[PDB]
Amino acid sequence: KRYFPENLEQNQSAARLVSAVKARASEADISSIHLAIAREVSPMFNVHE
Amino acid sequence: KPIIERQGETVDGLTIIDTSIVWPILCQCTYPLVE
Repeated sequence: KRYFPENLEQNQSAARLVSAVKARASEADISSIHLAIAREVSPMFNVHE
Repeated sequence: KPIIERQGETVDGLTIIDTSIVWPILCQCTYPLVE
């Protein structure tokens, strides 16, 4: 994990911007990544949103 | 990347400026004058 990093999150100005990015995070599920690359070319029949 | 920039950090702990440090200077400490 390294997208809220760089050091310097021990600054009390970040605390708000801290949780905003953290509560917008997902985990590197192998299958979830492949499904995004495959959906780019595959034809659909249901109008997903 | 700017030189003078508040990279919110603690050098343990110089960023935190504090007054009330003036009272020991006047009524507590002694100086070499008054080799």
